Amino acid sequence: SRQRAMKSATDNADDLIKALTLMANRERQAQITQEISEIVGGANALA
Amino acid sequence: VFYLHSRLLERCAKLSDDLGGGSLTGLPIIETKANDISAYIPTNVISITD
Amino acid sequence: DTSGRVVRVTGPVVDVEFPRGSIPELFNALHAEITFESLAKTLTLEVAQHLGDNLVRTISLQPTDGLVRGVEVIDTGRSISVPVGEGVKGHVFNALGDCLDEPGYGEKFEHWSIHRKPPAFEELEPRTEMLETGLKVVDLLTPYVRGGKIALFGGAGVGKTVLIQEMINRIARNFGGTSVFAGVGERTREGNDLWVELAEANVLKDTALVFGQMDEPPGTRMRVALSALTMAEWFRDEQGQDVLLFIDNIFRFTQAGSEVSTLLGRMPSAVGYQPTLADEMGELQERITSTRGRSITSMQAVYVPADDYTDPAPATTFAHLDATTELSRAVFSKGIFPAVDPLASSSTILDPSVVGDEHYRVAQEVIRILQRYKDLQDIIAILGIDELSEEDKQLVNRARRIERFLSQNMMAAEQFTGQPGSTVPVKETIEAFDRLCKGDFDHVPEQAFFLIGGLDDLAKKAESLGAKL
Amino acid sequence: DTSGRVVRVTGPVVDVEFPRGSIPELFNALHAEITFESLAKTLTLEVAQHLGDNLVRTISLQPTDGLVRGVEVIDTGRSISVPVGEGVKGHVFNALGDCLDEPGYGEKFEHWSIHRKPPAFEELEPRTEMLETGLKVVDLLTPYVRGGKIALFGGAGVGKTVLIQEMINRIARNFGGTSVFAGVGERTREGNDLWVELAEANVLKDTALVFGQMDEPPGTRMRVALSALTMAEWFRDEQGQDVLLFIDNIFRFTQAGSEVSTLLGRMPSAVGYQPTLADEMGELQERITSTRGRSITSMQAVYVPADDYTDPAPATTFAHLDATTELSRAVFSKGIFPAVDPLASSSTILDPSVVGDEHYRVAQEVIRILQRYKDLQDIIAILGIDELSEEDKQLVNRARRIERFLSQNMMAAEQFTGQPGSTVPVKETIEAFDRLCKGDFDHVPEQAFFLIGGLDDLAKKAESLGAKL
Amino acid sequence: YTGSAIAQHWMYEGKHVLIIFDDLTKQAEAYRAISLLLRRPPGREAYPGD
Ligand SMILES: Nc1ncnc2c1ncn2[C@@H]1O[C@H](COP(=O)(O)OP(=O)(O)O)[C@@H](O)[C@H]1O
Ligand SMILES: Nc1ncnc2c1ncn2[C@@H]1O[C@H](COP(=O)(O)OP(=O)(O)O)[C@@H](O)[C@H]1O
Ligand SMILES: [Mg+2]
Ligand SMILES: [Mg+2]
Repeated sequence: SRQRAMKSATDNADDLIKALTLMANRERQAQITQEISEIVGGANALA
Repeated sequence: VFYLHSRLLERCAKLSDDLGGGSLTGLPIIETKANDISAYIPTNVISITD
Repeated sequence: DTSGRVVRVTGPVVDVEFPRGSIPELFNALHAEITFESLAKTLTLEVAQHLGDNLVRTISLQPTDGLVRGVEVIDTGRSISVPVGEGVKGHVFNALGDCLDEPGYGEKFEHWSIHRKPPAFEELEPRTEMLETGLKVVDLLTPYVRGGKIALFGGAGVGKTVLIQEMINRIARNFGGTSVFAGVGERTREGNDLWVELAEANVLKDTALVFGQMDEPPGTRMRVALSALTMAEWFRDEQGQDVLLFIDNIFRFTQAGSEVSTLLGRMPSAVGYQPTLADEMGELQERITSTRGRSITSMQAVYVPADDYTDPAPATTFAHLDATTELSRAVFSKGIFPAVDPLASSSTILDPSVVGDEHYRVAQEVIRILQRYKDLQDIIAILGIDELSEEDKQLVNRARRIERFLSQNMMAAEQFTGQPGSTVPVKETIEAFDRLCKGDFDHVPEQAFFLIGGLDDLAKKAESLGAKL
Repeated sequence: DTSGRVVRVTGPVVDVEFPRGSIPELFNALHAEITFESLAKTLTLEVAQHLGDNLVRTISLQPTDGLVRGVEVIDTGRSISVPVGEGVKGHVFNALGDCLDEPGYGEKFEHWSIHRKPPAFEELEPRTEMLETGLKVVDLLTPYVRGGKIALFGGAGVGKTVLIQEMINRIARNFGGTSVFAGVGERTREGNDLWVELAEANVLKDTALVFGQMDEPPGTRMRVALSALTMAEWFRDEQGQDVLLFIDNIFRFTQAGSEVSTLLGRMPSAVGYQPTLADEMGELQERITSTRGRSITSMQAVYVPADDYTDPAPATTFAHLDATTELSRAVFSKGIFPAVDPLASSSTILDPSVVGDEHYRVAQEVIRILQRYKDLQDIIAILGIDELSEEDKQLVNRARRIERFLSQNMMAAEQFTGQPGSTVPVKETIEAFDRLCKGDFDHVPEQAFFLIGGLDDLAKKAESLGAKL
Repeated sequence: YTGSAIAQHWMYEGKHVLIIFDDLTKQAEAYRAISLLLRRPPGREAYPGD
């Protein structure tokens, strides 16, 4: 039972790592886009 | 915006005995979003108050 | 005549037009008048940029509420000057050099300009002498430097002001030289508390206080650090005796420069900061230094915005320092004080050649145990302390006891806990932490290590719990 | 000559020059003519900004495809006006007030401007009367207010429109007053569906429908809510009998305002919304209110962009409501309908002084159990329920049964599942959830709590699965 | 829009039409390109507000 349960928990942690990495890459891209929006907004306000 | 909130809140003070000894206590309220206590205006106001 | 004329007024930034041949130099102080009786004053305007066509963009040091476009602007012919000499000790000054303690005091002193070049490279020499404080965590993991640069990093509300007041208590009270404190864009309640507390401790007579607080416009918050730095530079270069410089939230200086950046016509940098962030920080931080034979021990509080240590401002402040004590809100939330992060803090003199083999070895073992505990915390949270090795459980117990023994009852924190403070010598600190690392106190509970002094307090609090060292 | 002249055409925004002294006021309607016989029409332009040099920037309510520069613009001298009175009940209107059901109808009615000021502060009064719907989760955790403001937040496809239709079915059918529906930036197919469904249910004779839908220029989608609100305000102030107001996606009003602001050449705020976001939202929402003795029960759907509840539009909408039902995609994926988030939803009358001590206690215990279940989702996600304490296993089983029992077979859901809807009285809901929290149904499987009504349905489904209450 | 007009002409003649848009994501990206080249301020994911 412990072997089966640990295989299950390993698969679950794998799927959780995958979903969390997807969310982290989304947040990374969003941060870069938002920072560029602020920089270009300031530069266009000054132009 | 920091200057806005900081000059608003710095006028809440305990005066000296020569100035009457009066007081102005301040309770600013800040609404965070998704528990993000580390946003712009939240972190501005947290560093102003006592 | 040679007078100017206000043309544009946009908040703290004022444009002024002068006649040909009478354009003021960069950084000159100019005087304008506000005659509205409720706000009558004399505005000081620092020339920031030469705009062309005889225009000049200046930053105001007072609020421009009530300023009329077209009024006369007088060029004083020099930069902002502050009083210097032995007479500034014992008094509270403005960013302009006006005494608040006693208005009119120092008007006839010698006056130095607040704008200087740093010392020449052939005058600098590395400082590697340990400054002992009495705090276990600072003495062990981030030993301070005599005549070196020390910083307190931290987010909003962790320990910075309490820790810098603690260091004013520990280092500046029995000190034999001059102290200069710069309140830079901080709270006025804390400035008044510091003034009163230095007055009672009979240490104000050796201290010069320069305050520009949060309620000031960004020009004052930009220039107050330069004013206090000029006083400290006079005490270093002319009097020549052992200055102590405290700057509360040097970050505010930087922040002030970003409040006027876009109004000065500068395209914004990455995280909303001015493009000249590192350059202004460098031209300021390189004057805060010891030359050969002329010591300035500096201690700065550095605000870490939004607890993000990757923020550009603290990330570029990091490179100007000899010792950095880094305070975490994660340590703060656990109730450990001072809320020092032992794994993120550093010191350049934490070296076997400076502090000794035993000091260095004990520090390294403490750091290794705390790092292993940080690595195991996630497993302990999810799977529990039971699925760890016997060696790992031993290390976790030792690490909890170590991280609680790094805390201390501080002299400046009695107002928060009611318990008086403690001073621990560095040899006692090293020996106690060597015993903790070897495991000589694995039977004492986790408490009785919390907010105590040395080994005698450890014994007392352990026996008050029913234990024996 | 007092007519205007088209100077610029930037999408649905038009610049119009007028003679000096004949500049129309803000919000005034103007008429231009498109004569391209494939697209021939009369453009209604709403004055938005005074640009200077006798120029005016207006927003078009019709698409400007085919508009030439220099054409004549006629100032009507007043704002957009909609028909009001009893005659608007049973009919469908534009944002301009044109009857689509029967063109030409209501042209001789009284006409009211769609730009009103909100009621004076002295005429406002708090509403703390519970509106019982018959939904378990709504009646228990977010009780609605008679004469108050209810909103349904949700992402794409979580059931906001089905819940609006459910609330129409429940409240507006047995309703003794007037109902107004505003389709704002939604599907036209849904407008046709609602028209036919209200005609079949004999409710249309009491309802006034105003539609500006997805295929309209942003001016129409920005002003249709004002038109429907003007009709509702007539029914409130000039008759005083219990108005109902349903607004599908006020977020589409916000989004159309953002598009217009971009077209008007304004500086964008954060994300990309207009700088006047909260100001427009407040101007619109403060008119949607009950005054003293005059009731309007509001019912708005609020779209949440990209499932982001920190988006500025829903975030600024949150502060205008007395009851908020938040629909989660996490709840929606489990199949629970309505997909209400019990921990994020709220109501200002969930207070012992309004609903009672037993109602409040049962609701608080349900919320505590669900919060404790949510705090364990990481451990349960990796390891399952087998590692928890006995307290936590018991709580997790009770919480699973509680979260399935908050679902319900709705009357609006019969078009999807063929299963009829159920109504549960709030006393029965309180009793049932009390018995669930105490653990009277710990033996009943997780199913048999799913998509049912009261305790009788629970018993029947439990014994159809094999258990007994 | 070209395909939709070709389809709508038939639809309004009483016929039944089925239109497929292989990718509206690529049309959205092309419109985002056009709007950024027109210097219009973007929003979420740098997409236009419309
Ligand atoms: N060593 C300490 N012991 C007990 N309490 C402390 C200690 N350091 C800080 N605190 C508490 O935490 C707060 C931190 O304030 P402070 O560190 O001065 O703020 P900042 O870091 O923003 O200057 C203090 O008000 C105090 O109540
Ligand atoms: N109570 C329900 N029971 C079953 N299916 C539902 C229920 N509510 C919504 N749905 C399904 O989800 C869809 C949600 O549509 P809609 O309410 O327009 O979504 P939105 O939340 O975006 O407004 C319905 O068309 C239907 O397919
Ligand atoms: Mg501080
Ligand atoms: Mg919908």
